[PDB]
Amino acid sequence: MDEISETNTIFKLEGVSVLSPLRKKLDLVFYLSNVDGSPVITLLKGNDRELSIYQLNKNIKMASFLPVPEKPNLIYLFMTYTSCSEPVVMTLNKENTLNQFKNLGLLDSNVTDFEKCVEYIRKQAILTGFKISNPFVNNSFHLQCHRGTKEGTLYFLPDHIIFGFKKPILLFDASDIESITYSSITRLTFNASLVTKDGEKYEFSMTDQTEYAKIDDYVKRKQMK
Repeated sequence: MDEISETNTIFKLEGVSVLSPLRKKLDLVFYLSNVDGSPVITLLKGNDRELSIYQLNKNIKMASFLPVPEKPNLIYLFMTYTSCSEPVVMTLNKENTLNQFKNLGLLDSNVTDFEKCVEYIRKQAILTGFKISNPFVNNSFHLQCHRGTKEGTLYFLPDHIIFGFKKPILLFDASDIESITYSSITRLTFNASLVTKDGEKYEFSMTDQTEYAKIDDYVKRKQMK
């Protein structure tokens, strides 16, 4: 059916490191389908299509750049879609991206700031009919905490909470959080438990106490509305 070419690709980022919904180095391609002339995002090894999303305006539900904690030379692009099914998580290497974009004549060309790469991709998101938030730019916040025995990072976006990235990744809409309640107050940490309107309950443990301030305001504001 579809053929990806130099003449129909909007842009291609080589060798991104995908975590989910599978762990493999792949290529990110935005292109206009020859089949019906509409935008398609796809991930490829060589020329095997590992994953494709279509009608981006309908099917990308949310997309965002999140920081890789402790690793500023990297960033995550995170996306939730119903393709034609877990979230997509990619790690892009900031300097390697800047390079690719330069060799592709997209950046001019001793520009150093990776944020320009981000801006470009976000602009493509727009032409291509969806959007990507970028809420952590140098407020939203994240923190390390545990789910059961395994560490993870919990992200407070403006309209979502993401806990990842070991299986399963979890995504919540602020709308669906009925309440957050605080338990297990030790001398150093405390615990937070979310309950989804749809009954379900999640427990995040060893949140360091210096985080409470933030997590409160967030839950204050989100409930005052």
